[PDB]
Amino acid sequence: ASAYQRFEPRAYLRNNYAPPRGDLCNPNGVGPWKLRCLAQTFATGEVSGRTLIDIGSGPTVYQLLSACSHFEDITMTDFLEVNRQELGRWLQEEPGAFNWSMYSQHACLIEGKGECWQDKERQLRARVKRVLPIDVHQPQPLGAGSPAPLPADALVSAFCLQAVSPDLASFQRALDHITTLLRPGGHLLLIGALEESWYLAGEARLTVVPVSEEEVREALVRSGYKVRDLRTYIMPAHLQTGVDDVKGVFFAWAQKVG
Ligand SMILES: Nc1ncnc2c1ncn2[C@@H]1O[C@H](CSCC[C@H](N)C(=O)O)[C@@H](O)[C@H]1O
Ligand SMILES: NC[C@H](O)c1ccc(O)cc1
Repeated sequence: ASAYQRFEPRAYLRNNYAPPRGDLCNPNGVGPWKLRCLAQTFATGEVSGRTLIDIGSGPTVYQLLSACSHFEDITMTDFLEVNRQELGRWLQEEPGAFNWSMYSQHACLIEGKGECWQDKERQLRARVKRVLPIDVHQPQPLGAGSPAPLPADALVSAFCLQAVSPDLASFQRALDHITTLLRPGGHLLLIGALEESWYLAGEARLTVVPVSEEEVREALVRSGYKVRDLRTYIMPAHLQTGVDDVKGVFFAWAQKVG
Protein backbone atom coordinates (compact mmCIF):
# COMPACT_ATOMS: atom_id res chain seq x y z
CA ALA A 1 0.00 0.00 0.00
CA SER A 2 2.71 2.47 1.02
CA ALA A 3 4.24 1.52 -2.33
CA TYR A 4 1.49 3.63 -3.91
CA GLN A 5 3.04 6.73 -2.35
CA ARG A 6 5.68 6.55 -5.08
CA PHE A 7 3.09 5.96 -7.83
CA GLU A 8 3.72 8.29 -10.79
CA PRO A 9 0.61 9.11 -12.89
CA ARG A 10 2.64 10.15 -15.96
CA ALA A 11 4.70 6.95 -15.77
CA TYR A 12 1.60 4.80 -15.41
CA LEU A 13 -0.09 6.45 -18.40
CA ARG A 14 3.11 6.18 -20.42
CA ASN A 15 3.44 2.49 -19.56
CA ASN A 16 -0.14 1.50 -20.33
CA TYR A 17 -1.86 4.06 -22.53
CA ALA A 18 0.89 5.13 -24.91
CA PRO A 19 2.19 2.98 -27.80
CA PRO A 20 2.45 0.09 -28.18
CA ARG A 21 -0.43 -0.67 -25.79
CA GLY A 22 -1.77 2.80 -26.51
CA ASP A 23 -1.76 2.50 -30.29
CA LEU A 24 -5.39 1.81 -31.19
CA CYS A 25 -5.02 1.26 -34.95
CA ASN A 26 -4.73 -2.53 -34.63
CA PRO A 27 -8.09 -4.09 -33.65
CA ASN A 28 -6.29 -7.02 -32.01
CA GLY A 29 -4.81 -4.71 -29.37
CA VAL A 30 -5.80 -4.51 -25.71
CA GLY A 31 -7.05 -0.94 -26.03
CA PRO A 32 -9.66 -1.66 -28.72
CA TRP A 33 -10.67 -4.86 -26.91
CA LYS A 34 -11.39 -3.02 -23.65
CA LEU A 35 -13.40 -0.33 -25.41
CA ARG A 36 -15.40 -2.98 -27.25
CA CYS A 37 -16.35 -4.78 -24.05
CA LEU A 38 -17.50 -1.49 -22.57
CA ALA A 39 -19.33 -0.29 -25.69
CA GLN A 40 -21.05 -3.60 -26.40
CA THR A 41 -22.23 -3.89 -22.81
CA PHE A 42 -23.86 -0.45 -22.79
CA ALA A 43 -25.31 -0.89 -26.28
CA THR A 44 -27.52 -3.65 -24.89
CA GLY A 45 -29.38 -0.83 -23.16
CA GLU A 46 -29.59 -3.06 -20.10
CA VAL A 47 -27.13 -1.07 -18.01
CA SER A 48 -28.84 2.23 -17.25
CA GLY A 49 -29.79 4.65 -14.50
CA ARG A 50 -28.94 8.12 -13.24
CA THR A 51 -25.76 7.80 -11.17
CA LEU A 52 -22.50 5.92 -11.75
CA ILE A 53 -19.26 5.62 -9.79
CA ASP A 54 -15.77 4.87 -11.12
CA ILE A 55 -13.70 2.93 -8.57
CA GLY A 56 -9.97 3.67 -8.51
CA SER A 57 -10.07 5.77 -11.68
CA GLY A 58 -6.40 6.63 -11.43
CA PRO A 59 -5.47 9.16 -14.13
CA THR A 60 -7.52 7.50 -16.88
CA VAL A 61 -10.96 8.20 -18.36
CA TYR A 62 -11.21 5.77 -21.30
CA GLN A 63 -13.27 3.49 -19.06
CA LEU A 64 -16.17 5.96 -19.05
CA LEU A 65 -16.27 6.95 -22.72
CA SER A 66 -19.13 4.64 -23.65
CA ALA A 67 -20.66 4.80 -20.18
CA CYS A 68 -21.07 8.57 -20.02
CA SER A 69 -23.99 8.60 -22.45
CA HIS A 70 -26.04 6.41 -20.10
CA PHE A 71 -25.59 8.16 -16.74
CA GLU A 72 -26.15 11.87 -16.11
CA ASP A 73 -24.35 11.94 -12.76
CA ILE A 74 -20.87 10.41 -12.79
CA THR A 75 -18.51 10.18 -9.82
CA MET A 76 -14.82 9.49 -10.40
CA THR A 77 -12.56 8.37 -7.55
CA ASP A 78 -9.01 7.49 -6.52
CA PHE A 79 -6.90 6.85 -3.44
CA LEU A 80 -4.11 9.19 -4.60
CA GLU A 81 -4.21 12.99 -4.66
CA VAL A 82 -1.78 13.14 -7.59
CA ASN A 83 -4.20 11.06 -9.66
CA ARG A 84 -7.21 13.16 -8.67
CA GLN A 85 -5.17 16.20 -9.70
CA GLU A 86 -4.22 14.53 -12.99
CA LEU A 87 -7.88 13.84 -13.79
CA GLY A 88 -8.73 17.42 -12.88
CA ARG A 89 -6.31 18.61 -15.55
CA TRP A 90 -8.19 16.70 -18.26
CA LEU A 91 -11.69 17.46 -16.99
CA GLN A 92 -10.96 21.19 -16.77
CA GLU A 93 -8.96 21.05 -20.02
CA GLU A 94 -6.04 22.55 -18.08
CA PRO A 95 -2.47 22.63 -19.47
CA GLY A 96 -0.45 19.42 -19.37
CA ALA A 97 -3.54 17.23 -19.46
CA PHE A 98 -3.19 13.76 -20.99
CA ASN A 99 -4.35 13.32 -24.58
CA TRP A 100 -7.21 10.81 -24.62
CA SER A 101 -8.46 11.88 -28.06
CA MET A 102 -7.35 8.59 -29.67
CA TYR A 103 -9.54 6.64 -27.24
CA SER A 104 -12.47 9.03 -27.69
CA GLN A 105 -12.21 8.68 -31.46
CA HIS A 106 -12.19 4.89 -31.15
CA ALA A 107 -15.11 4.79 -28.73
CA CYS A 108 -16.99 6.85 -31.32
CA LEU A 109 -15.80 4.47 -34.02
CA ILE A 110 -16.88 1.35 -32.13
CA GLU A 111 -20.22 2.78 -30.98
CA GLY A 112 -21.04 3.64 -34.58
CA LYS A 113 -23.47 6.48 -33.89
CA GLY A 114 -21.61 8.91 -36.15
CA GLU A 115 -20.61 10.98 -33.13
CA CYS A 116 -17.53 13.21 -33.30
CA TRP A 117 -14.99 12.67 -30.53
CA GLN A 118 -15.23 16.27 -29.28
CA ASP A 119 -18.93 15.84 -28.49
CA LYS A 120 -18.05 12.61 -26.69
CA GLU A 121 -15.43 14.29 -24.50
CA ARG A 122 -17.79 17.20 -23.96
CA GLN A 123 -20.43 14.82 -22.60
CA LEU A 124 -18.01 12.95 -20.35
CA ARG A 125 -16.62 16.17 -18.87
CA ALA A 126 -20.17 17.47 -18.45
CA ARG A 127 -21.47 14.44 -16.56
CA VAL A 128 -18.49 13.96 -14.24
CA LYS A 129 -19.74 15.99 -11.29
CA ARG A 130 -17.00 15.18 -8.78
CA VAL A 131 -13.64 13.50 -8.20
CA LEU A 132 -13.44 11.95 -4.73
CA PRO A 133 -10.85 10.13 -2.59
CA ILE A 134 -11.59 6.46 -1.89
CA ASP A 135 -10.19 3.42 -0.10
CA VAL A 136 -11.64 0.07 -1.16
CA HIS A 137 -10.06 -1.41 1.96
CA GLN A 138 -12.58 0.37 4.18
CA PRO A 139 -16.07 -1.10 4.76
CA GLN A 140 -17.26 2.32 3.61
CA PRO A 141 -14.80 3.11 0.76
CA LEU A 142 -16.14 6.63 0.17
CA GLY A 143 -16.44 7.47 3.86
CA ALA A 144 -19.29 8.72 6.03
CA GLY A 145 -20.87 11.80 4.45
CA SER A 146 -19.72 11.51 0.85
CA PRO A 147 -21.15 13.94 -1.77
CA ALA A 148 -21.66 10.92 -4.03
CA PRO A 149 -25.32 9.93 -4.58
CA LEU A 150 -25.75 6.53 -2.94
CA PRO A 151 -26.56 3.90 -3.66
CA ALA A 152 -25.20 4.01 -7.21
CA ASP A 153 -27.19 2.65 -10.15
CA ALA A 154 -23.98 1.14 -11.53
CA LEU A 155 -20.25 0.76 -10.82
CA VAL A 156 -17.18 0.67 -13.06
CA SER A 157 -13.80 -0.56 -11.84
CA ALA A 158 -10.77 -1.05 -14.08
CA PHE A 159 -7.43 -2.38 -12.86
CA CYS A 160 -8.12 -1.47 -9.24
CA LEU A 161 -9.18 -4.25 -6.85
CA GLN A 162 -6.64 -6.83 -8.01
CA ALA A 163 -4.10 -4.01 -8.32
CA VAL A 164 -4.51 -3.08 -4.64
CA SER A 165 -4.72 -6.57 -3.14
CA PRO A 166 -1.73 -8.69 -2.00
CA ASP A 167 -3.74 -11.92 -1.88
CA LEU A 168 -7.08 -13.38 -2.95
CA ALA A 169 -8.82 -12.66 0.37
CA SER A 170 -8.02 -8.94 0.24
CA PHE A 171 -9.39 -9.00 -3.29
CA GLN A 172 -12.66 -10.57 -2.16
CA ARG A 173 -13.17 -8.14 0.73
CA ALA A 174 -12.36 -5.16 -1.48
CA LEU A 175 -15.07 -6.42 -3.83
CA ASP A 176 -17.43 -6.82 -0.89
CA HIS A 177 -16.71 -3.25 0.18
CA ILE A 178 -17.39 -1.58 -3.15
CA THR A 179 -20.49 -3.75 -3.62
CA THR A 180 -22.16 -1.91 -0.72
CA LEU A 181 -22.03 1.20 -2.92
CA LEU A 182 -24.21 -0.47 -5.53
CA ARG A 183 -28.01 -0.56 -5.33
CA PRO A 184 -29.61 -4.02 -5.52
CA GLY A 185 -30.24 -4.97 -9.13
CA GLY A 186 -27.44 -2.56 -10.00
CA HIS A 187 -24.66 -3.34 -12.47
CA LEU A 188 -20.90 -3.70 -12.09
CA LEU A 189 -18.41 -3.52 -14.94
CA LEU A 190 -15.11 -4.97 -13.74
CA ILE A 191 -11.91 -4.93 -15.81
CA GLY A 192 -8.62 -6.27 -14.48
CA ALA A 193 -5.30 -7.98 -15.09
CA LEU A 194 -5.11 -11.78 -15.35
CA GLU A 195 -2.26 -13.69 -13.73
CA GLU A 196 -0.29 -10.51 -13.03
CA SER A 197 1.97 -10.31 -9.96
CA TRP A 198 3.54 -6.87 -10.41
CA TYR A 199 3.48 -3.69 -12.46
CA LEU A 200 5.57 -0.52 -12.50
CA ALA A 201 4.58 3.13 -12.20
CA GLY A 202 7.79 5.13 -12.18
CA GLU A 203 9.77 4.74 -8.96
CA ALA A 204 6.79 2.74 -7.69
CA ARG A 205 6.75 -1.04 -7.89
CA LEU A 206 3.30 -2.51 -7.15
CA THR A 207 3.03 -6.11 -5.92
CA VAL A 208 -0.33 -7.67 -6.80
CA VAL A 209 -2.41 -10.83 -6.63
CA PRO A 210 -2.31 -13.06 -9.76
CA VAL A 211 -5.95 -14.03 -10.32
CA SER A 212 -7.64 -16.36 -12.80
CA GLU A 213 -10.95 -16.10 -14.63
CA GLU A 214 -12.53 -18.74 -12.39
CA GLU A 215 -11.23 -16.98 -9.28
CA VAL A 216 -12.76 -13.72 -10.52
CA ARG A 217 -16.09 -15.39 -11.30
CA GLU A 218 -16.18 -17.13 -7.94
CA ALA A 219 -15.47 -13.80 -6.23
CA LEU A 220 -18.35 -12.04 -7.97
CA VAL A 221 -20.68 -14.87 -6.95
CA ARG A 222 -19.53 -14.76 -3.33
CA SER A 223 -20.13 -11.00 -3.30
CA GLY A 224 -23.71 -11.65 -4.36
CA TYR A 225 -23.47 -10.96 -8.08
CA LYS A 226 -24.95 -12.69 -11.09
CA VAL A 227 -22.27 -12.89 -13.77
CA ARG A 228 -23.92 -11.71 -16.99
CA ASP A 229 -20.66 -11.77 -18.94
CA LEU A 230 -17.04 -12.72 -18.33
CA ARG A 231 -14.48 -12.46 -21.14
CA THR A 232 -10.73 -12.87 -21.43
CA TYR A 233 -8.18 -11.15 -23.63
CA ILE A 234 -4.87 -12.97 -23.92
CA MET A 235 -1.97 -10.51 -24.03
CA PRO A 236 -0.04 -10.80 -27.32
CA ALA A 237 3.76 -11.05 -27.13
CA HIS A 238 4.00 -7.67 -28.84
CA LEU A 239 2.23 -5.98 -25.90
CA GLN A 240 4.34 -7.65 -23.22
CA THR A 241 6.72 -4.80 -22.50
CA GLY A 242 8.37 -5.27 -19.12
CA VAL A 243 6.21 -2.63 -17.43
CA ASP A 244 4.57 -5.68 -15.85
CA ASP A 245 4.01 -9.43 -16.22
CA VAL A 246 0.29 -9.46 -17.10
CA LYS A 247 -0.74 -12.52 -19.12
CA GLY A 248 -4.24 -11.35 -20.03
CA VAL A 249 -7.13 -9.02 -19.22
CA PHE A 250 -10.62 -9.94 -18.02
CA PHE A 251 -13.92 -8.13 -18.49
CA ALA A 252 -16.84 -8.85 -16.16
CA TRP A 253 -20.45 -7.70 -16.37
CA ALA A 254 -21.97 -8.54 -12.99
CA GLN A 255 -25.44 -7.64 -11.75
CA LYS A 256 -26.01 -7.31 -8.00
CA VAL A 257 -28.77 -9.68 -6.92
CA GLY A 258 -31.95 -8.01 -5.69
N1 LIG B 1 -6.59 1.37 -1.12
C1 LIG B 1 -7.03 1.84 -2.42
N2 LIG B 1 -8.33 1.99 -2.69
C2 LIG B 1 -8.71 2.43 -3.92
N3 LIG B 1 -7.78 2.73 -4.86
C3 LIG B 1 -6.48 2.57 -4.59
C4 LIG B 1 -6.09 2.14 -3.39
N4 LIG B 1 -4.72 2.09 -3.40
C5 LIG B 1 -4.27 2.50 -4.64
N5 LIG B 1 -5.34 2.80 -5.37
C6 LIG B 1 -5.35 3.27 -6.75
O1 LIG B 1 -5.64 2.24 -7.63
C7 LIG B 1 -5.30 2.76 -8.86
C8 LIG B 1 -4.79 1.64 -9.76
S1 LIG B 1 -4.30 2.16 -11.42
C9 LIG B 1 -5.87 1.99 -12.32
C10 LIG B 1 -6.06 3.18 -13.26
C11 LIG B 1 -7.29 3.02 -14.17
N6 LIG B 1 -8.47 2.61 -13.42
C12 LIG B 1 -7.02 2.04 -15.31
O2 LIG B 1 -8.15 1.48 -15.92
O3 LIG B 1 -5.95 2.12 -15.79
C13 LIG B 1 -4.22 3.79 -8.59
O4 LIG B 1 -4.62 5.04 -9.11
C14 LIG B 1 -4.12 3.81 -7.21
O5 LIG B 1 -3.90 5.11 -6.72
N1 LIG C 1 -2.50 -2.99 -13.01
C1 LIG C 1 -2.57 -2.47 -14.36
C2 LIG C 1 -1.98 -3.52 -15.29
O1 LIG C 1 -0.59 -3.56 -15.13
C3 LIG C 1 -2.36 -3.22 -16.74
C4 LIG C 1 -3.03 -2.04 -17.06
C5 LIG C 1 -3.39 -1.80 -18.39
C6 LIG C 1 -3.08 -2.73 -19.38
O2 LIG C 1 -3.42 -2.50 -20.71
C7 LIG C 1 -2.41 -3.91 -19.04
C8 LIG C 1 -2.05 -4.15 -17.73
